[PDB]
Amino acid sequence: MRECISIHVGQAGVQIGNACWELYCLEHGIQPDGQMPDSFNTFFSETGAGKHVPRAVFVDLEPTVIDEVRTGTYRQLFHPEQLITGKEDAANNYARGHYTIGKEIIDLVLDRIRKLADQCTGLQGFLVFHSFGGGTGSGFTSLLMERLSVDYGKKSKLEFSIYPAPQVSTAVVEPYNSILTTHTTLEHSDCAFMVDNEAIYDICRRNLDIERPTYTNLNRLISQIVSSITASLRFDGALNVDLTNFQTNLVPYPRIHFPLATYAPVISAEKAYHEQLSVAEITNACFEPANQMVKCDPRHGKYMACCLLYRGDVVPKDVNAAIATIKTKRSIQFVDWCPTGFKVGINYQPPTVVPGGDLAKVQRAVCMLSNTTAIAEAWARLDHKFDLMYAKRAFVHWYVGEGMEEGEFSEAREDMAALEKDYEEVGVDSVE
Amino acid sequence: MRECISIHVGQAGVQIGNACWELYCLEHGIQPDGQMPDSFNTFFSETGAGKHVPRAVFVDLEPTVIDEVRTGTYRQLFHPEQLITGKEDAANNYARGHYTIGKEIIDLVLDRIRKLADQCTGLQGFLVFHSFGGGTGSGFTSLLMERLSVDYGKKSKLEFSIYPAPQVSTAVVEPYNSILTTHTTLEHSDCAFMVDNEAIYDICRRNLDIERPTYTNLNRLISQIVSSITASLRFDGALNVDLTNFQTNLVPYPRIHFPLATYAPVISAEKAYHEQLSVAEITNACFEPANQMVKCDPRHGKYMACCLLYRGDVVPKDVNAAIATIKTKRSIQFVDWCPTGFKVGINYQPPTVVPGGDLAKVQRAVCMLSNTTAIAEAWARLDHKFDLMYAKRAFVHWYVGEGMEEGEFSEAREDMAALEKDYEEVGVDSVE
Amino acid sequence: MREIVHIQAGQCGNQIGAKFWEVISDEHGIDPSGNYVGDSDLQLERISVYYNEASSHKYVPRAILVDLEPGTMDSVRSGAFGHLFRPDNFIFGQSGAGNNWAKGHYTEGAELVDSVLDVVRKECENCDCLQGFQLTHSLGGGTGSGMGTLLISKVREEYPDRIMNTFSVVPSPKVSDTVVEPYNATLSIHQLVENTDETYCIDNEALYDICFRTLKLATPTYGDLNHLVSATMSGVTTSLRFPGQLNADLRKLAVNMVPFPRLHFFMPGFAPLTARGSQQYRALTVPELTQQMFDAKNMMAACDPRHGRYLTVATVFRGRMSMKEVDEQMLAIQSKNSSYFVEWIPNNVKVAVCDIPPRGLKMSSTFIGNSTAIQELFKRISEQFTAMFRRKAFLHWYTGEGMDEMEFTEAESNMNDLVSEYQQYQDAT
Ligand SMILES: Nc1nc2c(ncn2[C@@H]2O[C@H](COP(=O)(O)OP(=O)(O)OP(=O)(O)O)[C@@H](O)[C@H]2O)c(=O)[nH]1
Ligand SMILES: Nc1nc2c(ncn2[C@@H]2O[C@H](COP(=O)(O)OP(=O)(O)OP(=O)(O)O)[C@@H](O)[C@H]2O)c(=O)[nH]1
Ligand SMILES: Nc1nc2c(ncn2[C@@H]2O[C@H](COP(=O)(O)OP(=O)(O)OP(=O)(O)O)[C@@H](O)[C@H]2O)c(=O)[nH]1
Ligand SMILES: [Mg+2]
Ligand SMILES: [Mg+2]
Ligand SMILES: [Mg+2]
Repeated sequence: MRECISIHVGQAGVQIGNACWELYCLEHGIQPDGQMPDSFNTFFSETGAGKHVPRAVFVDLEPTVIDEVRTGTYRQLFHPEQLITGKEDAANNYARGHYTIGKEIIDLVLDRIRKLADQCTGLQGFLVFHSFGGGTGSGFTSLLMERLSVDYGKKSKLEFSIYPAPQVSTAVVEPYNSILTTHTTLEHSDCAFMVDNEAIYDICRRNLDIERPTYTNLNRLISQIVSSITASLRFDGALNVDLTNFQTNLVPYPRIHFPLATYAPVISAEKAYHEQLSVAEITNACFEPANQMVKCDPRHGKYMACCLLYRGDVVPKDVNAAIATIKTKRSIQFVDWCPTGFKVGINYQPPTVVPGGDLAKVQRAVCMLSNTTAIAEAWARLDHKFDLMYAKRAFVHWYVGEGMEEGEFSEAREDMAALEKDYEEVGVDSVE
Repeated sequence: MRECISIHVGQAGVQIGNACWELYCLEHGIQPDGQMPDSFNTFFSETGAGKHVPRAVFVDLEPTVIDEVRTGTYRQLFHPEQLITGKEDAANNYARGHYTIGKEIIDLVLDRIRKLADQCTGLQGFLVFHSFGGGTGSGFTSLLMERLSVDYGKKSKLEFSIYPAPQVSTAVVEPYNSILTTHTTLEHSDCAFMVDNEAIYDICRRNLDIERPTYTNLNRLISQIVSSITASLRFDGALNVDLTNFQTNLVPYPRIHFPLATYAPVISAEKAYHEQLSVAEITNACFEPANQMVKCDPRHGKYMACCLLYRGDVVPKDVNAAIATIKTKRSIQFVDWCPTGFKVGINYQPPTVVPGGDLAKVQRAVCMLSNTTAIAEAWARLDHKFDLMYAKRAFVHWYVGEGMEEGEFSEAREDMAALEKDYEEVGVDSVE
Repeated sequence: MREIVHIQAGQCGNQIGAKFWEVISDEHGIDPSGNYVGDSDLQLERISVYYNEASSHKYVPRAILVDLEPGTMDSVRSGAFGHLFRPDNFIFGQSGAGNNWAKGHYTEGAELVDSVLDVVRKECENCDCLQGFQLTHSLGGGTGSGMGTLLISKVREEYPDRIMNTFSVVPSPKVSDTVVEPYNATLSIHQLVENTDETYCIDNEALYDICFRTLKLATPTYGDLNHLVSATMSGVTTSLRFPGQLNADLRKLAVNMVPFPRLHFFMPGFAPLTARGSQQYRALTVPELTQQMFDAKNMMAACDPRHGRYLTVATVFRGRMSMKEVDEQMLAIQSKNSSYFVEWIPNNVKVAVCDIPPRGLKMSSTFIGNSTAIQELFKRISEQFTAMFRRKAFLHWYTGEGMDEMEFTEAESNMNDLVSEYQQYQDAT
């Protein structure tokens, strides 16, 4: 009745999806064999038997990760129809993943998407998971998003983009991939969620006391975020909320749709006690900049819009009191022309702890989605890097030989500057 | 509804807090695990479970003492959030603890303080425990008190300062630390309690017959003093009293707020019998200069103000009779311009003996807080020492290289002289 | 945290370090193989400050052994308690300075200083928080003095913030093992007053006196003296590696004992000292230890404190005790020795108490005295040098190794300035 499909590009996308579907299975009490020893109708379809399968699509050019998924514990769960594999990865080259190699299987992915869509009736939207550094990520995301937006006129489209960290990088040509893919996705993405690895590293080390965190833990956190986002659809609440509500409440202007996510509470198992976890307490934890999942201090900007999804046993009266108190603060400042920048959603289902995980089970949790102007600053940094790596025309020859024009780089930089200018200009106050 | 938070600087502060929270747990019947197989609402917050945690903050630069606390019996009780540790101790150098090292964690301590304050609603005041000899003590006390007084305009602030003994010293540069920290705290401290180790040594040896007392026993005594001070808030009495009452009744002038504490009864367990412990008897015991916890004979000065807190089964009629008799005495002389220098408070809860301790349980106890002019003399001695150690400009180079000016020493000495002059001048009588 | 890096120069320094690391391993219950088999978590909680845990739960001493001759290093590798050392640490040349300070500071030192500094920087980056360095060497041998001065100069030029400790065996007044040691002693002392934070002058004369008389031993070998000095050092640092009712660290001692930057030379003293039979004939009292620490015969520096005054005094106690008792001892001893302290410093005793005793005994005490009498010592050395510089005897070796007479002139001038400062501040009222 209300279905939403998933797409995973690149190794980051695949691992994030592993965590996400793991979490969803844990939620709806689903065995790795599709059995459950309605609720699940949104994400799981049901075969003739009592077995269920997830409406998921996995795509990559390197078959190693998909082979790991097939040989992983969640083997029997997936439908081997969707586990699309290529031959050679884009190799951190947007040109390969957007002009040369992605063409080989773009048709196959589109066909699988259409077949899944035709068997669904309450199609809500697309959850695209993909990094930015990897050429697979940028190229295939650009291609697939363009194709889908061409096909379906107006349907929800959500991305969970792994924004490259300011200093902690892994690749070398990350500015190029990021700039190209952002210039592309600026026109197609309904609403994209920036997430950085460095911020999650900081959060896990300081708050969860894990001195050496692995990618698994970051994937756990992002899966928690996604589950809390969709819990309003997947369950009932005193005040539910849909994705169209989000896009209506968080997009004052058609271009500015790049919020960031934050989650709470996050405390070690040994620290489950020693605090009562007030709704005001978790509110403060959310709004504390040390918990925001993108390396930007909001105190340098204004929250243009904020949304809070609570799950568990919550009461709107105290929630409203805490929010009103938050508004009374000074450093948390919004635009003058926006009188109220808060949307509230409540769900009765508390989150469930991941077995073998690192967090501790709680009775109330809150996810925050904030669209502010501080995030604008982040873009500038990347442009900075790009400019240097573009001043010497370094690494350009790979893309040139792959069928790309320098004018594309110039125009992408211009579009990034235009977006940053729009962000800053909206950040200003109104006359009279 | 009425909450008051604690801060502990330096090893002396930490050990004193160990004793204090031990005593409070013994009072409210609190297991080391926050269970109690309202009253406790003032000092203990309660988690979702039946577990309670103390609104305490521990700060030090040497991690050894905090590690001992963590490995001590009271491990599970504390919240590991507050046990702030540094790397290198101030090392009896006020400059290190006030300009160089304290900056590293001052923000963290302030953040913890603010978070604790926001979860409290009846915030009463701050109980700062810190010695003077240790550079950690002086430097961090100055810094933190300045920050808190800057933040909160008018709230109660209490210190329990370990004044350096006249002859029995442990460090060498104690005059410098003491002078600097006193010049600082003169403007911020609402009310500070002088306590000396030598006086407590004398009291334990002579009255409790303990020939070789350890620091533990002194900590027990000071914990008893603090518990008797707050028993009026933590319980009901025929005539209760609050901290604001104390500051109104003991501060004739804005600068003179340096009282000293005395406690009674103090008798060995084998001497529990052989005396009936009259209210007049314990009154005489309190007013006897051999029991005052600061090395100053009050017979060389005048009591400007006196306050008596009784706990246990007491009756105001005989209390008043004993006090009136005390007034009739000669050597106990006050200022001519003050007609009555007594405040009285009564609580129904008798003190409870510390298990494994040295004292004997009683049914009535009395704490005395006296603001007199004899204590003024003490300051002079320190100045004396300082002058000598400043005449040769000894040890100055450490502070100079740490970012301090000799003019600071000169101005601190001048301010100490000004305070002593004010004390003596108020000590005089009035014209006509 | 607060890890301390140990450096040893000179043959005497190497022997002292061997015995000292033996003592440390015994204290922490560390076998010669480097594995911990102890029973007290206290040892493991602060083991990092002196050791590094390699995988498979092995422990290695954070020490560096330096010389220019292979004999001493070969001996160390030969005997037991040598395996646990990191075999790459043994930096050594082939010639040996040979009591020529110019060789140990200009020619030979310039060859191995590179490797030494490389290993030092590696160790520095390996540790979490650096507290300071403790150095072991001599002042007579050219190796010890020259290379120690060179390393101290370079390190201080690389770490102006860290604290530096040196345990320099000052040559004895009466007995002299060499012929030319005044020259190198003067030069090394010049460099020390230049770039050191504290120097623990020690003489073999005083150690021999103590071993022969107090311990009642007619045959004192170098092993015994080295064991004594090792016990002194362990007692100095044990306030860091163990809890105590009143703890101290190197920074606190540095602040307390140095009123003025130049006067930073101390003398140590240890208690108790009992023979094999004379042990159960005495009560182990804090007063007993206090009175043992204060007397001429029990000072490891050949200089009567009665001839001068104590600028500062520090005391570190081990084993359980009551603070009040120690306070009474300090007040009584200051009362009776009112003529033995500077007037312009009231309460010149710096007390610290640990909570772990020295092996099989019940309590112990270490005394660190910064006095003025030591200048007399220096005086004598200068006089020796003075005579040996009047005829410029043996000068040609240093002259042909690059040094000039102006160097000796400046060194003697600086030493005389230091002695004058010490005497003047003794006379300060
Ligand atoms: N959040 C998160 N991000 C990851 C994780 N693993 C990798 N990433 C990010 O994702 C990127 C991985 O590159 P991909 O997008 O998968 O590129 P690819 O699939 O290897 O294809 P090529 O670009 O041709 O190499 C890296 O730059 C990482 O920053 C993960 O486990 N969690
Ligand atoms: N009342 C009481 N006082 C103590 C006790 N232990 C130590 N003190 C006093 O507190 C001081 C301890 O120094 P601190 O203030 O802790 O200084 P620190 O933490 O060591 O930091 P540094 O100043 O850099 O050395 C000593 O001078 C003692 O006089 C105790 O158990 N009870
Ligand atoms: N206290 C003590 N001193 C020692 C011991 N062994 C040697 N010494 C002293 O240390 C000095 C040894 O000379 P080093 O400084 O090591 O010089 P070196 O390494 O032999 O190199 P050269 O100077 O060229 O001979 C001698 O002068 C002795 O006075 C010892 O066991 N204990
Ligand atoms: Mg790839
Ligand atoms: Mg300290
Ligand atoms: Mg040699």
